[PDB]
Amino acid sequence: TSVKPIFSRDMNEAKRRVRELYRAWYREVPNTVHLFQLDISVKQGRDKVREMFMKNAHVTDPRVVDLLVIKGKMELEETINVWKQRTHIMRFFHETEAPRPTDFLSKFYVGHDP
Amino acid sequence: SRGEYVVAKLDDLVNWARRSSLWPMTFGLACCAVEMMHMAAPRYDMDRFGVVFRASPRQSDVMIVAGTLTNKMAPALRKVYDQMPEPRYVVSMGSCANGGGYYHYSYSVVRGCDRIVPVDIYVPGCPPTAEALLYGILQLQRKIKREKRLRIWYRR
Amino acid sequence: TRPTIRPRNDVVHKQLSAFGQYVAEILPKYVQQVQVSCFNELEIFIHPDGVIPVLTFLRDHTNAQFKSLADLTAVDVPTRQNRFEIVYNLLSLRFNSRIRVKTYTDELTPIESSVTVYKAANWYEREIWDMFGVFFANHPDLRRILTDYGFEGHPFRKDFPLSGYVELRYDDEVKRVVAEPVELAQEFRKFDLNSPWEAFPAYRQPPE
Amino acid sequence: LHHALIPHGKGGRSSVSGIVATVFGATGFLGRYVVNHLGRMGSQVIVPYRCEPYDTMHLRPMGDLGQIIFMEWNGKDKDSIRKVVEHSNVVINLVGREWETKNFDFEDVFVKIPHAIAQVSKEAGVEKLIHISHLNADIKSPSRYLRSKAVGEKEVRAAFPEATIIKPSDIFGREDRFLNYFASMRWFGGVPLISLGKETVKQPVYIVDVSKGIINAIKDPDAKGKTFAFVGPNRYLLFDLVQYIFAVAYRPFLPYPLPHFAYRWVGRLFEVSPFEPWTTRDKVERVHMSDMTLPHLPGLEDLGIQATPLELKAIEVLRRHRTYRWLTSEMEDVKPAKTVN
Amino acid sequence: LEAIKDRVLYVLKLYDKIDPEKLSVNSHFMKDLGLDSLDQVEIIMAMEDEFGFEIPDIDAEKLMCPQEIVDYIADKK
Amino acid sequence: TYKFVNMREPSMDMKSVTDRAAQTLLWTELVRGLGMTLSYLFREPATINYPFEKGPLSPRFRGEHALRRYPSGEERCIACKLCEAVCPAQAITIEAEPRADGSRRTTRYDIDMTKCIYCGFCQEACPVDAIVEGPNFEFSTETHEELLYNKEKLLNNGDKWEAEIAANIQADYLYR
Ligand SMILES: COC1=C(OC)C(=O)C(C/C=C(\C)CC/C=C(/C)CC/C=C(\C)CC/C=C(/C)CC/C=C(\C)CC/C=C(\C)CC/C=C(/C)CC/C=C(/C)CC/C=C(\C)CCC=C(C)C)=C(C)C1=O
Ligand SMILES: CCCCCCCCCCCCCCCCC[C@@H](O)O[C@H](CO[C@H](O)CCCCCCCCCCCCCCC)COP(=O)(O)OCC[N+](C)(C)C
Ligand SMILES: CCCCCCCCCCCCCCCCCC(=O)OC[C@H](COP(=O)(O)OCCN)OC(=O)CCCCCCCCCCCCCCCCC
Ligand SMILES: NC(=O)C1=CN([C@@H]2O[C@H](COP(=O)(O)OP(=O)(O)OC[C@H]3O[C@@H](n4cnc5c(N)ncnc54)[C@H](OP(=O)(O)O)[C@@H]3O)[C@@H](O)[C@H]2O)C=CC1
Ligand SMILES: *P(=O)(O)OCC(C)(C)[C@H](O)C(=O)NCCC(=O)NCCSC(=O)CCCCCCCCCCCCC
Ligand code: SF4
Ligand code: SF4
Ligand code: SF4
Repeated sequence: TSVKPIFSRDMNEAKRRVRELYRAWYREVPNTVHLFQLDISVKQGRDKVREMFMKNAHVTDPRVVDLLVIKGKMELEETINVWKQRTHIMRFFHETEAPRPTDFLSKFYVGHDP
Repeated sequence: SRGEYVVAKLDDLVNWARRSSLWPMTFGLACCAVEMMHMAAPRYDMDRFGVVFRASPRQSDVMIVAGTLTNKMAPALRKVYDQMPEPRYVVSMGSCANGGGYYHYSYSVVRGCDRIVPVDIYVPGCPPTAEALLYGILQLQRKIKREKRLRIWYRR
Repeated sequence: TRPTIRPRNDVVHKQLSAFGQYVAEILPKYVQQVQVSCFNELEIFIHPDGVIPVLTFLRDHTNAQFKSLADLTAVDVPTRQNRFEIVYNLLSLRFNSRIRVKTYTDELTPIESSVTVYKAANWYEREIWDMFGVFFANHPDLRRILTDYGFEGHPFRKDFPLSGYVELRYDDEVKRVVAEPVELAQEFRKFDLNSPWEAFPAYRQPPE
Repeated sequence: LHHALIPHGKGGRSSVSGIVATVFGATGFLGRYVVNHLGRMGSQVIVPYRCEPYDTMHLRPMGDLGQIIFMEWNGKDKDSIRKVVEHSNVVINLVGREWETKNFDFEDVFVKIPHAIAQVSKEAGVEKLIHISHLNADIKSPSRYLRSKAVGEKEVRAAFPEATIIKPSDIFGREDRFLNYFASMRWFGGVPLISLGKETVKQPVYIVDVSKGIINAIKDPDAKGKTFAFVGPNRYLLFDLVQYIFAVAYRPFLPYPLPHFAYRWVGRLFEVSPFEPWTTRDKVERVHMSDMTLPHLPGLEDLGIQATPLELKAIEVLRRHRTYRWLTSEMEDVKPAKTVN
Repeated sequence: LEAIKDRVLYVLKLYDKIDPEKLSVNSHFMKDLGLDSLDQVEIIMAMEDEFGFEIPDIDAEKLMCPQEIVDYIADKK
Repeated sequence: TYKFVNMREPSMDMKSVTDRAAQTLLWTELVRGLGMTLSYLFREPATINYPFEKGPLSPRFRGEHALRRYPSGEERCIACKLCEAVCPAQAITIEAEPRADGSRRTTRYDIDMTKCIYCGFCQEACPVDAIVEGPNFEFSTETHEELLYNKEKLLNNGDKWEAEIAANIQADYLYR
């Protein structure tokens, strides 16, 4: 069934837009670290950008990819315009949450979670 | 002892000045700030007691958290509280500032400004009347009256 | 007299019905349905891509001068294929009337931005996007308006939990506000209030 | 276990962890970090305080409603000690002063108080005792601080045989003494060092690592009566360490050798302050003293903690000491100091 | 062209994911070196950081070999 | 009908022009404002001498909560949970069971005063006049937990304020 495309027509143009947004985020991490006075490294920021891009690597719908890059542009322009604070930028890193157990034995020990 | 008497008199004098000269930061969030204006009004004139609004957090002694504290507002409130120099005090006003209030089970409301800043006085109501807020201010003054910093230091 | 029953206005009902027929005749390509509620409110259901032509007609037409955009919101009905229902409320000062225009969309289908018809549509559509996830194609500045910076999810959706997934606090170790998974000292006690006896026979649906 | 001591929840603010801990010396650097970690877990925290209640306010937001309880305490009053340790299954001891006041000596704060806490906690039936000591705790040490540390460690072990004695090397953090003390010598012209800091080796430890190790010592069941050594991953010469501190602070580094007797007299001059002294003779001795190496004792890797290198967290402490010209300089701009391993 | 080649190789060697032992002027990024789209994008950005000229996205996708890199740089001067 | 707030034009006769010029050069309206402020200076202030003088209130005032008793001493509340059902902010928690003598009485009756919006719905829905909002409003505390009232605290409030609560309910019960 034919559907109205948000952008990108097929998957190739969606991948192109993903690459453009990835370049935009990659060239912004030094500025983000400088302006927000982050105690993280530039390499850490670039790795976090790569990780956040990689968790959506299983998407096979061009419209979902277009919406994802739209929201990525939104949260990039929040970082560039310093609308965000260091609070949110470091919320990206989950620096205060305790490491959740992942093995069956530990999960059995701690509680009733699946 | 002579030194004990001297430090007791000195920190009686110090607590008197801080108690009698309270400068709330000009800071209100929601409907609870209207009762702050009515406490500033001629009926319950707060300027009698030495309580004067100052806009800059640097020139403020008390932060009256009067309104709902949201997730989008918490960093700014913490920032102004930090920029307030010491000694500094906090008076949460209304149900929203005390706990969650009408919006306790909300995705965008902080369930208590004491999750963000150390609160000295809690004023109950929705909104607390101007008299209730004045009672809270006088209770804060009486709490300041009991501080013994020089007396703690002398025996330290 | 019936003091406890709202009086009705057949004159206004007939006028609204006539104007609904008028607009439906003028715009057959987009108008799907026309209704007049028994409390005299005209409601127009159109195709989602007729938004700009229908709104421009209702604004600029001599016999329909709906020069004011009273409101613009959306309604989430998950049981529908197109869950989101965009609603426009227009006010005509020249004829002292109000009209409602309703369209539909889902998560992945954009709706044309009506900032070129009404300037209030800018912030109204920003709020619709922020609270439901509906994307508006040609919007001068489409971004979040009400939620926190970096907030994930659209909270007015029916499937979004009331308390969300994260909550904020100040952590002394990191000297900043932190966001952590929501944890409630008292869980919101859900109440089942609906009575098992039908209240309004006029609205009874066929068993099907 | 009592029915109310069974852990519940997901280890959050509103959860129950089953830990009821009375934290002596909670109104301090390590105290605030430990209390924050306990409250973050969702534990019951009791805070005995002798200071003005205004100085305990930063501990209020660290726990949920009712999870932090503030009660007065003396140190010379075993009645108050029992009152605060009666209902807790964990007792943590971090009481200590780097200087000596009129009423409390190094003997009082490091021998008498820890022994009283350990003895009273044993009578009250407290299950676990955590006691903080110093890495260079030697009975024949040149420092009265460390001699009292050793005597108090022996007394605590005698009074509470099932204790966990933790020996951090030198805790560095935002509110620390170490990095701030080294970075605050800008005002006194140059940096006086004994033997130019060429004969001193130090491996400081991160405050968050120390607090996490304290927390994990409570949860570990096979750490009941043990001794741990909390040290950092890298050992530095004193000269290299101070040079890196000044490089990160972007301050001109002007070291000069000052003989030990002259430095001792200088420390004697600064300890006449009724308030918190800037430096003391014992502080000078401890700064000159090289950190001991104790490979037999367990440590952070044994408690599950990966020690954080100083090169990752130094900018948190030393950015405050920079000027406007260098405030925004990034963490990677300064080459790491030369280590001695 | 030797200057361009040596600058390109020097940039490539600094890349963490690039193995210097397996690196060569004819090494394919995807196949010989085992990288992906984002790694190649980072390599192109690093090359831009070296020669100080803007490489568009469309052209950057046809630069999968260091020889292609030096050819593109030589053509664009 | 409508009116124009500002659509008047000034007369251009010589006398009016000279009057306007005198107003411009001699600050007449500014002197008039000064006179108004001076009048208010010489008026009597509207300030009450709190805490020795209190602002007026009414029998309908909604302040601190209280659980009432019958004149025999029996609690009025019958664990019907109408107040809990009608509470907008879900500030009330109620748990009940049969008592020793078989009475339908509560065992837990909590009100979170930091969650309550003081809307008065609980005392409207009570069919036995058990839960009421008393006249007290000066009950600010220093800690958050002290504002989490329970059944014992509410019963103490009722016993403390019973006389004034009864008088107010007698005064205002014919309007309900
Ligand atoms: C942001 O949302 C908003 C809010 O928020 C939620 C709001 O509320 C409101 C509502 C707004 C309002 C209600 C308006 C604000 C309220 C008001 C009341 C406005 C009124 C303003 C004023 C009255 C101005 C007052 C301001 C100040 C700062 C006054 C404070 C006084 C000082 C700073 C003076 C201190 C300095 C002094 C005293 C100097 C003296 C010191 C010395 C050392 C001198 C002595 C020296 C010596 C040498 C003497 C020694 C001599 C000796 C000992 C010998 C003498 C001989 C002897 C015998 C003794 C709005 C609209 C709002 O939108
Ligand atoms: C200006 C230049 C610098 C000046 C330097 C100091 C000069 C002298 C300072 C003047 C001292 C003024 C003291 C004022 C006393 C307060 C009056 C009295 O009312 O206070 C009572 C007692 O106050 C306290 O107990 C102690 C007050 C200070 C005690 C004096 C300490 C020693 C001062 C003299 C030494 C000055 C030289 C040493 C310093 C330089 C408690 O009242 P309070 O409850 O609140 O009022 C509540 C309001 N009510 C009544 C309506 C309900
Ligand atoms: C006739 C002969 C003369 C008779 C009078 C003689 C004395 C007159 C006053 C002289 C000036 C003050 C002298 C010092 C007063 C004591 C200060 C002190 O020891 O403070 C110690 C203590 C610091 O805190 P601490 O308890 O050590 O704990 C560490 C914090 N985590 O606690 C504090 O620091 C508390 C905070 C306030 C300290 C400063 C104010 C002390 C009182 C000053 C009163 C006069 C003020 C004049 C101001 C200038 C003029 C307008
Ligand atoms: N900090 C470091 O670099 C290192 C510290 N240690 C040890 O770790 C422990 C914690 O250190 P740290 O947090 O830095 O020290 P702090 O000086 O920052 O805190 C000391 C704490 O103990 C209390 N206290 C001190 N003396 C007394 C007393 N006489 N009576 C009652 N309470 C008292 C203080 O309370 P109050 O404010 O009321 O006086 C405060 O809560 C100490 O035992 C210290 O020796 C070990 C190695 C390195
Ligand atoms: P090659 O083309 O083979 O590989 C391409 C990738 C790896 C992207 C995938 O193989 C791929 O093409 N997957 C298909 C689906 C897809 O393309 N998904 C991309 C989604 S866009 C996206 O997820 C945007 C996310 C925005 C990033 C947020 C920024 C967070 C960083 C904050 C900064 C932290 C410190 C500054
Ligand atoms: S407590 Fe009530 S009056 Fe105060 S801010 Fe909240 S809703 Fe408004
Ligand atoms: S006054 Fe309203 S919000 Fe408060 S307990 Fe009663 S019903 Fe609930
Ligand atoms: S409405 Fe009245 S009787 Fe019913 S549960 Fe509430 S207080 Fe008790």
